[PDB]
Formats: sequence, C-alpha cells, structure tokens
Amino acid sequence: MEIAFDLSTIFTDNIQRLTRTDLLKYGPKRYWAVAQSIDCLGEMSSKFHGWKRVITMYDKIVDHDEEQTTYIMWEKVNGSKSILKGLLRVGYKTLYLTDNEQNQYMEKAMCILDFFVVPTEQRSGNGFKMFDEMLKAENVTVDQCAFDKPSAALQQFLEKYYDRKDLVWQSNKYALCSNFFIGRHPTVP
Amino acid sequence: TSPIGRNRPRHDSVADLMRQDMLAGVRAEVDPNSPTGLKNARDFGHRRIW
Amino acid sequence: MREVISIHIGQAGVQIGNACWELYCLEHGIQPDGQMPSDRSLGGSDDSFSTFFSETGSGRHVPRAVMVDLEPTVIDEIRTGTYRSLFHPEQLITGKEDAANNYARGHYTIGKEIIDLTLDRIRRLADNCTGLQGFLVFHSFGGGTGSGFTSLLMERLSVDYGKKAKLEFSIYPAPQVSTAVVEPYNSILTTHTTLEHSDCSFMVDNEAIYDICRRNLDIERPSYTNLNRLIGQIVSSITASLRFDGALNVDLTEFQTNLVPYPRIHFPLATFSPVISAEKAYHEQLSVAEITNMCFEPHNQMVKCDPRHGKYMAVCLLFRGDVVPKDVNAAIATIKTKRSIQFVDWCPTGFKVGINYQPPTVVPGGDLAKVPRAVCMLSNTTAIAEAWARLDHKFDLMYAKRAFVHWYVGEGMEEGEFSEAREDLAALEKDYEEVGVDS
Amino acid sequence: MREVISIHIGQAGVQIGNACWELYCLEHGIQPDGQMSFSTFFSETGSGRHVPRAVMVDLEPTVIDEIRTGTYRSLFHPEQLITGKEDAANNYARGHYTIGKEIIDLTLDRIRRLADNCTGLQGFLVFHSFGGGTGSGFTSLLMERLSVDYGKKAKLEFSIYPAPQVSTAVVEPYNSILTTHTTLEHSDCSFMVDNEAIYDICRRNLDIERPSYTNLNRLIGQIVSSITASLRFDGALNVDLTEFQTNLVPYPRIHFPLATFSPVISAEKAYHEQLSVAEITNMCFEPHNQMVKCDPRHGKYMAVCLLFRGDVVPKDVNAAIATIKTKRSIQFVDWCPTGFKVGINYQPPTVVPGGDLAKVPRAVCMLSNTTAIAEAWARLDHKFDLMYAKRAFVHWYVGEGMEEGEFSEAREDLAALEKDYEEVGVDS
Amino acid sequence: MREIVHIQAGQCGNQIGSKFWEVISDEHGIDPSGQYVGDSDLQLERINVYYNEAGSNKYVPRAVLVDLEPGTMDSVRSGPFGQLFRPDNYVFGQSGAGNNWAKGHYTEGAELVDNVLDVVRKEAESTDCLQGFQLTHSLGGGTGSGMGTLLISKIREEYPDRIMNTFSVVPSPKVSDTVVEPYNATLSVHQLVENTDSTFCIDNEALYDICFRTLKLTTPTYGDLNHLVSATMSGVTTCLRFPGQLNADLRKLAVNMVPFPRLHFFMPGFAPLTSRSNQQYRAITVPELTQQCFDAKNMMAACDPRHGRYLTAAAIFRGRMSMKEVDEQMLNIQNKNSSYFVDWIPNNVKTAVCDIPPRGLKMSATFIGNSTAIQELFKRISEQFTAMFRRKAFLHWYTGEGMDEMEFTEAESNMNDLVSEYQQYQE
Amino acid sequence: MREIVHIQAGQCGNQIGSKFWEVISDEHGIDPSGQYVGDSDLQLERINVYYNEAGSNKYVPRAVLVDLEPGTMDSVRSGPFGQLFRPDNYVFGQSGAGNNWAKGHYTEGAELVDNVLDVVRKEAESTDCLQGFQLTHSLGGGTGSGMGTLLISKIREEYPDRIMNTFSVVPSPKVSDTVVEPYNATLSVHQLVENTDSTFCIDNEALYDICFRTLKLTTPTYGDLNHLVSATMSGVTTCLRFPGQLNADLRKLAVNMVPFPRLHFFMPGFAPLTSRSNQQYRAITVPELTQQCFDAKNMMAACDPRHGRYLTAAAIFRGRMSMKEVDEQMLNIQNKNSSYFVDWIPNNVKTAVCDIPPRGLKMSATFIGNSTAIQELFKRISEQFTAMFRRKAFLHWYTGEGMDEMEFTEAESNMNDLVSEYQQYQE
Ligand SMILES: Nc1nc2c(ncn2[C@@H]2O[C@H](COP(=O)(O)CP(=O)(O)OP(=O)(O)O)[C@@H](O)[C@H]2O)c(=O)[nH]1
Ligand SMILES: Nc1nc2c(ncn2[C@@H]2O[C@H](COP(=O)(O)OP(=O)(O)OP(=O)(O)O)[C@@H](O)[C@H]2O)c(=O)[nH]1
Repeated sequence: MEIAFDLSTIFTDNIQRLTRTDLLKYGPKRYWAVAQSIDCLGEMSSKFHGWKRVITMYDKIVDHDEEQTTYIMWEKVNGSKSILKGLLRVGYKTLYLTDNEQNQYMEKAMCILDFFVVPTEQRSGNGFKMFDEMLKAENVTVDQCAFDKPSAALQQFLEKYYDRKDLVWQSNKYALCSNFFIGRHPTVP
Repeated sequence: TSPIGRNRPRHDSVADLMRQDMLAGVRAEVDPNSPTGLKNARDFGHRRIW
Repeated sequence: MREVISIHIGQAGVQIGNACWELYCLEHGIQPDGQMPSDRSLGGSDDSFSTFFSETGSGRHVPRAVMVDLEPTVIDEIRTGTYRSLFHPEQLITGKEDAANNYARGHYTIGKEIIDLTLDRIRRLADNCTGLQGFLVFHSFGGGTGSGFTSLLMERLSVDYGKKAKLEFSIYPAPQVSTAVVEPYNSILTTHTTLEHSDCSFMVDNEAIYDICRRNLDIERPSYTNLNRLIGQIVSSITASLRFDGALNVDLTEFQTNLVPYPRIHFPLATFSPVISAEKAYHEQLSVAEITNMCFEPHNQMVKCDPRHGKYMAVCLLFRGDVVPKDVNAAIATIKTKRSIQFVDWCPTGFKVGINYQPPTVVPGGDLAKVPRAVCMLSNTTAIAEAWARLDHKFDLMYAKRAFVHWYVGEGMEEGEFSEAREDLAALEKDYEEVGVDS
Repeated sequence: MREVISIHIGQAGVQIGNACWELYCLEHGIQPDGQMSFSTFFSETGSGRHVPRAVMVDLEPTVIDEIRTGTYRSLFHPEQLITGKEDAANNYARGHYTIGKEIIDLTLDRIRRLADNCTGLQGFLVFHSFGGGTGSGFTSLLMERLSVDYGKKAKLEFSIYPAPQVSTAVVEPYNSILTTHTTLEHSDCSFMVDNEAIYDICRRNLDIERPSYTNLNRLIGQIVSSITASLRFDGALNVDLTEFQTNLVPYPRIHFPLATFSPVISAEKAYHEQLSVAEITNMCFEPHNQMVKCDPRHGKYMAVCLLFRGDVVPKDVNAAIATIKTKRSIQFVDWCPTGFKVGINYQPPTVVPGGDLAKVPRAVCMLSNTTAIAEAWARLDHKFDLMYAKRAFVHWYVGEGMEEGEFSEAREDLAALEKDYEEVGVDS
Repeated sequence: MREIVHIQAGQCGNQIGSKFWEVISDEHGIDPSGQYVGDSDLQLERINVYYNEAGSNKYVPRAVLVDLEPGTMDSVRSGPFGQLFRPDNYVFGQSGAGNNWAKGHYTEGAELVDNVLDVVRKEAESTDCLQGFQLTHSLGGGTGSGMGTLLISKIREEYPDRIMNTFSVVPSPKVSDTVVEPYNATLSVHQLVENTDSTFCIDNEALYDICFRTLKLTTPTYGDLNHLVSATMSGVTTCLRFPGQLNADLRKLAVNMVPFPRLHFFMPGFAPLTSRSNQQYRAITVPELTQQCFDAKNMMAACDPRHGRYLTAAAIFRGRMSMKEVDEQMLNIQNKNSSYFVDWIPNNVKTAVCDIPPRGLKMSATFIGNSTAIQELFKRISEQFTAMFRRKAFLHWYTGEGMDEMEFTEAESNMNDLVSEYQQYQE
Repeated sequence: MREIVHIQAGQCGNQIGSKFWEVISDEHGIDPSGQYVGDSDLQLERINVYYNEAGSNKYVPRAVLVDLEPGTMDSVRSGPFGQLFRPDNYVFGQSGAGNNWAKGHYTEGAELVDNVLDVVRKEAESTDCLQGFQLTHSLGGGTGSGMGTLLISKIREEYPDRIMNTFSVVPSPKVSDTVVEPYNATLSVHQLVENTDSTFCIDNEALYDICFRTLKLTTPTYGDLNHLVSATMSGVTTCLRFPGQLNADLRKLAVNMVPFPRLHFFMPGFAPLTSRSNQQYRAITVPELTQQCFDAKNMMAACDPRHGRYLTAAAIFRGRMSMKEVDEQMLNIQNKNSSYFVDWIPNNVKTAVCDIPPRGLKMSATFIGNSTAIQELFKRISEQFTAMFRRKAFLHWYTGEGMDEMEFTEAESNMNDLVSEYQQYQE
C-alpha cells in the first residue's frame, strides 16, 4: 500500500504512461521504487481476486513478447515516502472476433489486461481519470477497445460512463461492445 | 537494448507473511453468468422463504 | 489437477481429433496458434483448460494429443493448416506410407516401425501429467491403418498403465454404406482386441449422422466435416464434467461403473439430442422434457440400430447448461411411464444423471444452433447386437469364398485368427442375447 | 572495473572472435560501427566510440581483411588488426620459429598497451585451433611469452581440437601434439572444443541439414558470453574467473574441462517446451550433448560448474543437483563429493538475428572436468604414432629450425599427461 | 462446555454441512469472513459448542470437511462461506470414489482415513468436553456411503461413549439418479445400525414434495433442500446453544427416541414451513405448529407416517410461549390419533422448549419421529438389491476391488433383520 | 549505553546485514534516508545502541561494510536501503578472493585488514560504552571465511573483554554450491572456536526446508532467508533496545548458555512463522509459540535436535504476556521432553520477556538452543575435509599463497577435538 520513496522525483505528473521502453528507462537497477510499486500493486490485485498466481509484475511485462503500456497514479505524502493508489494496463493483441449471428472478424484491438485500485481507495470516482487519460493518450474510443473477462463492476462502469452496456461475449473469454464498426468479416454469418 | 534486471530474486514475500497484519480478508465476487457463479448462486445458494 | 490424453489413429481419427481440438480451443478460449489471450482467466478456472492443454514456460498451451498415422498427407494437412503451430511437433507422428486399408500391414509389418516412437511420445506426455484420468482413442474399425495400429497400441498401453481408463470413440461400419470392400475383415479382427483391452467403446455410424443431418439439420448432402463436428460435440459433452463444476458430476470412474454391468458389455450407444438447424430451433423452446424425449427417439440415434427391437440396460444423461434436477426427474418419470422404451427387469434404476452448468459451445458458422441447454445421452442397449449380427453375416459370406485371405496372410497373418475373431464376436452376441432375456 | 583481454590467433580464432564480438555487441546494445556494465569487454573513448579489448593477429591478412571490409570494420581500433605477409602454411615450425618472431614483438607490445589501458585485468582469452599452423605455433609462442611476462594473471583459452574423422589438414596431429606440450605448461585453463561434435549437435538438436562455420562460431561465442557474464551482469552466486579456476582445477596439470550450452533447440520447437530448470539440467548431461567427441559415461566426472542464466531460482537448482547426484549413471570421483559449482546470473541470453538459437527464457552453460576427455588424447596419440613411425613429414619441421628430438619430447609429455589423467581417476 | 465436532463427507454431505454452518452463523451472528457481528450476548455465551475461537474476536467452525475428490474441496472453498473453514481441516485424496462403496471403504478410504482420524482426534482434544459427533453424508454415493461409515466405525472404536448423529440422505427409486446406489445403501445400512447412536434418514423425493406442495417453491434446487435440512439441523440442537425452560440435549433426545438400541433410525420434520404468499394467509401459533409437526406431507422422509404407528416422537420448540399450551396441544394430538401410536408406550411424545427462535420466525418447532414407517424405504432398497443381485448386475467391480458375495449376503440379511425388528413392533 | 558494532564480510554477510538493517529500520520507524518517522517515543529511547546520531533527526547505522568484490557493495548502495549507511563506512577491495581462504587471509585479507581495523576502531571509539561486536559472514565462501577469521582474531587481540558474536552461515552438503567450501569451513571453525564468545550456525538447507514446509512459499528466494535471519537476529537483541519484564542482554545470555568457554555454538529459531492461509486461523498463544520454537522443523540447523541432548536453551519473547504462562510452558517442555535435556544441569531452560513486539506482530518468540546436535554439521564437514585431503584435492591453490600444509592437519585435529568434547557430553 505505502511506498517508502518520493515518486515525484521520477514521475513527471500524478498519472504516468509506462511503455516497455519507459520500463527499460526506469529499470530496477537504481530505480527499485517503481518496480516494487508495480509488483505490490499486482500482488494486491491478485489477492483481491483470490488467485493462485499474479499477472502483473515488472519481469513478465518487460519480458512480454508484445509491447505493453502501464498507467500508475499515486500521491505525495512524506518527503521520501509516498502512497500507491492505482494501476492500469493495456496493449496491442490480435483476436478472432464473433458478433451476433455468428459473424467472424479479425483485427487489432486495445485489450485491457488488468484493472485494479487499492481497496482503501475503493469507490469515490477512482480510475475514470485513468480511462480518460488513456483514451486521450492513444486516441482510441471505447468501441475500439477489447475487454478481457470484465467483472460486474467493469460493465457497470461502462454503462455509467459512455453508456456502453450489453457487452457481447466472445469464445476467447473476451468481451466487447455490441457496436462493431471494423467490418471486413472473413466469413459470411 | 540493455540488460534486464529481475526484481523477483530481490523480492521479499515473507515480509508480509511474517507480519501478522494481513491486507487479506476480502474476496472478489464470482461472476453470476460464470459456471462458478451459477453453481454458487443455485446449488450453494438458497432464496429466503421464511 | 486432472488431465486426459487423446490419441487419434488413421484418417478418420485424425480428422475427428482436429475437429474436437478446435472445439476445445474454442471452449477454453485458446487461439489456433496455441496462445491464450485471456490473461485474467489464466489465474481463475485453471483446471478447465489444464484438463486438455499442458502449460509451457512461454505461456503457450500445448494440447495433450498424439497425431499418429502411417502416411504423412493427412498429418501434412495439419502441418500446413491453421493449427500447424497448435500441436507440439513431436506428437505429429508420421509413417512413410499408408497401410492400404490392410489390418495386417498396420498390425505386424508397418505398425512396429513407429509403435516404439508412439509409445515413447505417450510416455513423455504422461510423465508431464500428474492427475491422469484416462485415455481417449479415435480410430475407424473398417480401415486398415486405424484397425491395425489401434490393435497394436491398445495392448501396449494396457500393459504400460493398466488401471488407467481407456475410452475409444470409433466409427462402426455402416450396414449399407460400404467404403472399403475389405472393411468387414478389419472390423472383425479389431473386435477381438477392442473387447479385451478397453473400458468402454462408443459405436458411430456414418449413415446415421447422414440421415440425422438430412432430417434435423435439413442439409441434403453433408460432408465428413459435419460428422467430425458432431462427434467433437459428443466428446466435449462427455468430458465437460471433468473440466467444469456442476451439480451431480459424473467423471470417468462414475461413467464406467454405471454403464458397464459386465466386463464384456462395455459397448454403449451415443447421441446428442438437441441437433437442430438455426432457423428451425427458433420456433421451439427445447426445454428439458422435449430434448429428453428426443434422446430416446430412434431417429436421433447415431448408430443405425432399432432401439425398439432391443432394450435399454443402463442410460446416462450428461446434461449441460441451464438445467435443474426437477426437470430431469419429471423427464425421467415421463420416460419410464411409456412402455415403448423397455428396460431390463433386473436393473430398475439404470439411469445415471449428470448435470453441468457449462452451456454447449457452437463453432462460428456451425450447423448446430446455439442452445442454452444440451444433453448427451449415453446408453448401453442390446439393440447394438443387430449391427454386429449383420457384420458377422457379411464377414462369414466374404470368408467362405476366402476372397481376400491372401492379402492378409502375406503380411504375417494366420488364417486361424479370422476364425478366432469370428467365434469371439459370436460369443459376444450370445452374451448380449443371454443378458437381454428377463429373469 | 574488471576487464579481460581477448587475443585471436589463426583463422579459426579470428572467426570465433568475430562471432563472439557480434554477440557482445548484440548483448550490450553497442552498434556494429561502435556507437551506442560493458567495461569488462570494451573501453569507452571520450568521443563515445566503444573499442573492444581484442587483438586480431594472423600471418595471412585475408581473414583479417574480411573484418576490415566487413560490417565491423569501424568496431575495432585499427592497430588491433595485426597482419603478416603470408600464413604459416599449416606448419607449426613455420608458425613459431622461422616466421612468428617477425610479429611476436609487435603483438606482445600491443597486448601490453591494451593491458596498461585497463586496471582490473581478470585474465586473458585466446582463440585458436590445434590443427592449424599459425593458431598453434604463434599461439604457443605468444601465450608462453605472455605467461612469462605476467605469471599469476589468469590465462584462459578456447582451442579447436581435431575431430576423430573430420580432419581438414593432414598435418593436424603433428601441430596438435606440438602445442599440447605448451598448453599444459602455461595455460591456466584450456577450453577444448571439437568441430564434429558441434556438427552433430546442429544436425540433431537444431535440425539443420546444412550446418556451417557460422553456427559453430555462434555457439562458441555463446559459451564464452555465458562464462564471462558473471563479471558484467548481476545475479546471485556470482562466479568469478578466479573462483572458476579454484573450483575446476584440482591439480596444476588437470585444467582441460569440457564445455556445452544446453538449451540448443529449434525455434519452432522451443515455443512448445517448458524448458524447466530440472529438465535442462538433466539434459546437460546427455552423452551426445557434449561438444567434445567423447562419451562422459566412459570416464568419470571430477569437477562440474553450472552457470545458470535468465529466470532461475536457487531451490530449483538444488533440486536439479540432487536429482543429478541420485543418477548413478553420472559417475563422480569418490574424493570430490561436492564437485558441483553452481552459478546463477539474472541476464537471459540474447539471440543473434538469423541465428539458429531460439529465445529461451533461461539458459545454462555446463563446464565439467572429466576423465572422459582422455579419449581425444588417445586418438591424437595413436594418429601421431602412426604418422611418425615412418617420419612422414618430419623434413619440413626439421628444415624450419626445430630439432628432431622435440617430437619425441612432445610425445613423452603427452604420455605423461595421459598417465596423470588415468591416475587421478582412480579411487582412494 | 459441551462441544460438538462436525464431519462432512461426499459432495452431498459437504453441501449440507456448508448450509449448516451458514445457518448456524446466521443464528450465532458470525460474519462470513469469520468475525463476530452479533448483537445479543446469548448468541456468544455458548458459542464454543460449534466454533473454536482464535482470540482476536475470530471464530472458526469445529468442522472436518473431507472428500476423495479435491474438486468438491475447492468448490466449497470458493463458496460464500468457504473462507470461514479451517484450511488444515480440508482433507482430500486424488479422485472421486466413482459411486463405488468398495473404493471408498476398503482401499482409498483406507489410506485417507488415517489422516482423517488424525485431524479429527487433534481437533477433538482441543475441546473442554466433547459431547459427540454429528455427521452429514449421502447413502446413494460411494464416497459418503463407504468412507463416512468407515470413519464412523473408527470413531466408535476411539469413542465408545460419546454420542453419534448421522444426518444422512437415503436414496429412493422415484428420484433415483445413480444406477449403483442401492448397493451402497445396503452396504452402509448395517454399518449405520451397528456403529451409530442416532440416525436421521432423509430422502430427496420428500424434500421435492415438500417444496412443491407444502412450501410451493416454483423451481427449487439443491440449495433450498439443503436449507430445509439445515433448518432441521439447527432445530434439533437449538437447546445446547440457548437457554430454555425444558432443556434437553442430544443425549435426552436419544434416550426418549430410542426404545431399543437397534431402533435408532429417526425421521425429522420442520413446523413453520409455509409459502411466501401464504405468510399473511396463516397466523402462526402453537396448535397448527404441533399439527404440522405430525402432518404426513410436511415430513422430511418419503415414507407415509400413516402406514406405521409412531414409537416415540420429539417436538423441539423455540421462542417464548406457554408450557401448558404446548402440553395441551401435545396431549390433544396424542389422543386424537391414538390409532397412530403404540399402546404399550404410556406417552410417546417428549417435548423441549427453547427461549430463542430462529431469525426471521417468531417461533419454530422441530419434529423428530421414530416411526415404524421407516421400514418402507428399507423394504424398497432391499427388494431393489435382491432384483439386482439375482443376476449380479454390477458385482464384478466390487469383487475386483476386493468385495465378496458373503459380505453382500450378510448386509442384506442384517437389513432384512432390521426390517423384521420394525415389523415385530408393527401390530 | 550498550552499543554494538556491526560488520558484514562476504557477499552473504553483506546481504544478510542489509536485510537486518532494513528490518531494524522498520522496527524503529526510520526512513531509508536516515530520518526518524516513527510514531512512538519508546523507539528513540534506546535507538543509540545500533545507530549514531546525525543531528538533524537523522540516524545512521553503526555498520562497517567490507567485501572484496565491489559489485556487492554497488548493489547494496543501489538497493532500497543503500543511502541509510554513510559512504565513509564502506570498505572494499579490487577483486574477490576467489573462494580461496589463503588469498583472503594471508595477502589480500592482510592488505585490507589494516583499513578494516582502522575504520572499525574509529567507529568503536565513538561509542559511549561498546557492549560488543557482531559480524555476519558465511563459512562456505573464501572471502567471507578468511576475512572473518582474520578480523575476529584481530578484534579479540584488540578487545580481550568485549562480547563477540558471529552470525555465520554453515554450509551443508545438500545445498552445497562450492567445491572447496569444506576447506574454508575447516579453516574457519578453528578461529571461531578460538576467539568467539558465541557463533550462531545457520544452514541454507534448513531455511529452505522451513520455507517450503511451514511457510509454504511457492518459490523461496535469498531475500526470504535473509529476512528470516534478520528477524531472528533482531529478536536476539531486543532486550537492549526495548524494556521488558525480564531483561536478558548479550552478556546475561552468554553467561547462561555456555557451560564451558569453547562450547559456544548456538542453533537459533523463530516462533510466529505461519503460512498465508493459517495466519488468520491460528490462535497465536504462548503454548503455540513455545511448541513451534521447540519444533524440530522450525529449527534452522539441518541436524535433527532429537539426535542429541540440549545443554542450555533460551527462548526470548516479545510483547505483553504473563510470566506464569511462560514459566509453566517451560516446565511442561522440560518435563515432556526430559530425554532431550541433559540431567547434569538443574535448569536447562532460559527465559526472557520483552514488552514491545516486532512491528505488525502481536507477540513473537525467539529461540536459541545450545544442543550437542550441532556436532553433526562438524562431523559432515570433517568427513568431507578428510575425503578431499586424502588425495590432496585442491591443496596446490592454497599452498600457492604460502600457507603450509601442516595447518590443514592441525585444523582437522581441532575439528576432532570440538566434535569429541561435544561427543564427550553427548549421551
Ligand atoms: N439434497 C442434496 N442431495 C445431493 C446434493 N448433491 C448430491 N446429492 C445427492 O447425492 C447422492 C449421491 O451421493 P454423492 O453425490 O455424494 C456421490 P459420492 O458419495 O460418491 O461422492 P463423490 O464421489 O465426491 O461425488 C444423490 O442421490 C444426489 O441426489 C445436494 O446438494 N443436495
Ligand atoms: N570451429 C571453427 N573451426 C574453424 C573455423 N575456421 C577454421 N577452423 C579450423 O581451423 C583449422 C584450420 O587451420 P587454421 O588454424 O585456420 O590455420 P593456420 O595455419 O593456423 O592459420 P591460417 O593459415 O591463417 O588459416 C581446422 O581445424 C578448421 O576446422 C571456424 O570458423 N570455426
């Protein structure tokens, strides 16, 4: 939860974009703070989900075959001690899509790998700023991103903001909006 | 590129484990549409009747 | 953790394996190249995909399957098809040339050339396994490659493992649709080995699925792909209990205990009741009662045999989807009310119910309509004896003239083996006749 | 901080150095023209140019001219590319006595200049081949002079050893026998490698139908990178060169260990393999996976060093070591119950673009001192005795300044070394 | 002071036990996370009967969850109340018994029962005074029917004095779901007869009938059946956990309900069972509660109580009420149906009143019946077993596992002897 | 008032010391920059024992960092608590000793020990009253063992009265990683016996076994082992820094443990080690704490404690707890396990209580046991040393530095003497 480092000296703003290149530039050789923060955030995410494994750590992110980006928000508390607040991950992956009436599709989509915020900061409008900052950063809309097995709160948020409800499920455990503007279906439904 | 430094060997997991204080005690609700959620809501669960 | 090993032999076995593995990849959300894009699901229902797919150090998933054939072209299709990277390359075992639809070639001469490699690959796969539940075998009785290699390999698997379950879904020869002029010989020969070294064998008739697709699916001229998809649906419905949670689960041990009254009576039927086209299914609710009624309809059987001419001994109903036990009880009561479905008097409760909340999965562009619930009926009945009687009659007629004895005996075969297999199958038919009479 | 000097003699050594320096540039991100932790292998100039700490010497300039016109022409400082006028013609006597002295002074002066450039000189690296004339006479002269000058400094070398069947020169046994005397005299630890074994490895594991010298040199460079990684990359249980020598040299003369890089498998097959620590450790000891054409089961293991790289956990290493020890087939000397030298590095190996190696997550290089290596000495001694019983080609050597008795002295030294190998392996 | 140890075997037993602890935590005011959230100290004054305390206001159940297949184990752990249980109490083998009595009773149960006995004994020695063990299992399955009986025999060996309760589910042909279940039932009946102090037979057909008509549930599932069973669970033992005018523990119920040692098969029921729409249609008071405790269609067992006279009956009431009103209702019920009770017993029914009713109900009554009508289910199971054994329908599996025809004949003879003993008092 | 000088030699020593300083800063609420950010005034009451005042509310450890490989020093400086130390205290050489005891003791160690002793003396003269020296090192390596032996000899020569305790990591065959490590261990145990008031043996195999069994860690790392050692070390010296009902500092412990001057090898342990799941469901109590302290598995020596007899044992407790509850537990332990304690000592057990527990922990117990079972490690080391010395396995490397072969023979005899005297009281 709490990190014993002043994140302002390394992070420019409250919410930072961390591409694989940025992780390389923020290596844990002398910047252990950011690696420890991301690992603790992933561990908290897995503990909340009650899983037997963790899916968000520095090593697999930097070793991941495809490029990925990470968004972290924090808060200044002490001179050399700060607090961890949230996390956010997304990246490019290729998927085979199928909409209503069994129509095959294939395209590159923004697959959000994970969402999590610290339980002590639950509710009170946390993470919507992350949503907005990401969609401004890579200039994509909600309809253009893919969701990886959303939990109930996630499509609740999608109907709360942007009113994207009735998420369509996919055979590959992914979920997307009912609006598929990509077209170019390989197979006639 | 550059050499890849792994924090996993430098990770200290017993620090939480040795500390009797635990951030656990909270569980994520299973999706009702999921087979686990369906089982939990129907076979495990029961709608009030008295 | 529980896992199973699937073995596919011959062109029929390989194609069935391709179809069923496509269905498994779709069910578990696995890409055709072996990737699992669902990162979150990797930490959740791990056992589901781990039942059929092994986990690699790179995050990829390798199916626990063995692609073996005496000729490479059918396997070359996989190495060139969409799923080329799905399967581990070493499990794609290819011989030099086919068996030319000869059981002796696949049992004595050519089989032994790669049986050692196949056993080594199976041993390597099993060593990585920890909670192995059984083996799935896919082959065709009437062919030469399948009937020979399965005969050679089943005994080796039995002596290697023993108590481990061995389940095979095989295409039984059609009473009227003949593809190979010498298929009855191979069928009679493999009947001996499939009886001794198995736990339960599921008969399949090509003409049965032909007429089922003609009637229910309205497609006049189906290809082998539709049959492969339906058999994949059968096997997925059977195995859904192991890899998914449900009320009143039926695993391999429960299935074998319920559906095998005697060691030689392990030849049950198989049928998927809710087969219907997309346009037709929209007009019916397909509730539990009607699908349960369709279960016992002779037209819905995937083996060309008349159930009314025989009787049901034990029946298993592996319901999947939105099913509650009250509907199952009402359906079973209604089934027991009618006297057309006649049961043996010594087995009053020969029904084994199994329910899973996992809905059936339909492939994109699939013939099967999306349905909330599905039931896969597995029944041990004496009506299967008529097909065996017809096959024995055809075998006797062919062997009386010694029409193709020379081809077999030229590949290390003894003529007495034909008589031995014939008398074994005759004794098995007599065993069904004896067990079918009421006390 | 901790620098090491590499010296290349002969065509084989020059090509192996080319490959290893390409691999080092790939690992450290140094551009092929020298543009851009790395202090071990490179010296950073003020202008930003990175110069490898390597010496390129060959009596025939063609192989050096290949680099001087190749991709890495700007990588190496020009004075490091020492060249002669004509090769040794595969003659050890020509390589050393009559010719090598012409440029040995310049070569040793360049070595001294490079050594004075750095401060933490851990040791020396020499790449050469026993069969060749230059890489045996010039190597002998240069390394004996280097040992005389420095002494206590570490001296490591990687020597190519003639195959039982693959012999590209008829006079290979003579030069190999002549060099074996002095490689036992000055080299602190010699890494002997056979080309035929690498060919077999490429044919079997990598499934390459038509191997080439490029693949062999790439594998050798990978092994050199693995052994030298502990001096330049972080990781628990670091293994320094001095630690390495202390671990694998139980006797002053028994310093000829084997070498192998285990996770060599095709890319289309690597993706479908777990590549666990236990599995790779077990297949390290495969008899056909050793790059010296001798069966380890024939001899007995005496001192084994493992250098794990990438995602490695010490508990998995301990489990693998216990499983290996339980395997009675992998025999060990009774007087060294703890001969396993475990080393772990956090830096995963890199893959050369176009190279046959796949991007494994973890890798380990196994270096074992075993008595099974005596088979190579037996083969070489048999060949030399057969070729010298009738004095096949003694006239060239005696005419190029060396004495007839030198051959007999080398043969008796080889016999003594084989006797020492036989004696050290007996139980106590 | 009077602690109780719970054992759960098989998937059915584990489900019923999970519902049991859910209901008990509801009554005892325990949060699913394991923290006490109750308001009345009476809920906590004797919480030691079921829950061991961790000191930091945290309680863990005194339960032994065990099953051959780990699938049921992690299914329970993933449940809403699965977190509450102690991880060291989760015992499992490799795979399920396969509905095979021999597999769960002679080989696989043979290995697992050592660890099960170890954990049970360790957990029992932590109690000040363990009154006894109460267990939930299913007769129709293999895991329960075999291994639970083996554990019962072992515990009886290790604890000849402590009371034993076997809240078990018996199979019936009407809602039969397993082909081989009669074999398990006949193999387990003798063990239950010879190693149990109190047995409460339960049938799913009776549960479905009650839900369909008595309670009018549109589409009840196993959850509601287990909830009714758990309501009976709490009702039978409500005396030990709360004060009452007529305080009767499980020992007193056993003494009143067991005229003879081999007649310890009971038949339970729940009184306030009424549909949601009929809550205002009916007002609740002692007369109709007492009447419903003896109603045939409100009874937890499939067998009709009319065909067999009650030997002894037990009505355990809860909540504030008048003792004399209860006595008058019981005497009126006894007199108005004297043909339904044995004459040689001067007073068949013995009651017990608690001062705390279940939450959501003004007052509740739990019925226990030692009626001779139980012999009907045993007769049906025995005739099914005879029909199956006349041709040895599935004997080969058990014989391969090590079973013999002699054991089958002995079990059938013992169960027929029990039926004959019931018929002896059936006049 | 009773300050302690802390020195870290060898890579393992530096890592353990870094983890220990991190743990102490966590206990004392000290910022990694050295500033005090604690929430209690009791921490600053005795912070001077381990830290030196820097004026502006900043505190720096009284630690001396020495290592011949600058990479370890660079890693520590770049680590999470690198800035906690001051750059003056850092000491390093050019290259490591290369696992060569002679290299690290006769030439390179001899050249570095001048600066090492200079900085150690400069730190020592700045104290108010130097209670003693503590040093972290590993016997298996070359640099750590040689430098530790040389430095402990030098400090004993310079400080003939102060307490010297060394927290050494004893190599074991199961997790052996160095070929020549038995030689280093044989050469170091000589000086440890000669000039150390107390040496705490630590085995990596035992730590891995504890982490796998009790902790149930998925994949333990060196960080976890260092954390365990750090927690034990902090527990040992808790009497000096915090008040308690019964104070037991280094001198009192040293008096109460050793029966004879040269039998000064202790085997530590730590109580509250609990897995993730069992943390919330284990009633941590003084009986539980002492049971796990005396548990064989929890012990950090690979030797089985039951394969010997305890001479003297001390358990140091932290947190509020009644004295009688601890005394009764100690009497129960000494009575039940009387066969494991020597009879010739009237009271084999030593007790200690501290009022302030480790941060985030309700109460903890630290166990140290001086049992004859430690002789098994020395027996294995002597066996390996004799096996290697029989054929002169690696003696040429050590003789190259001028060290005589006769030293090996004398050390082996002293190894026998240490085993013999331990075997002398072993019965
Ligand atoms: N009232 C309930 N009966 C159940 C429930 N689940 C199963 N059963 C009954 O269980 C009976 C079969 O017993 P089990 O399911 O425990 C099978 P077994 O004992 O062999 O255990 P497993 O091997 O672990 O499956 C059958 O008559 C079912 O109707 C449930 O949730 N409630
Ligand atoms: N592994 C390997 N061996 C090589 C390579 N190039 C040459 N060799 C070996 O080197 C030997 C040939 O003799 P050289 O050492 O090149 O000859 P030299 O007389 O010393 O030097 P040159 O005359 O300049 O070639 C044979 O053993 C070759 O197989 C190479 O790229 N890789």
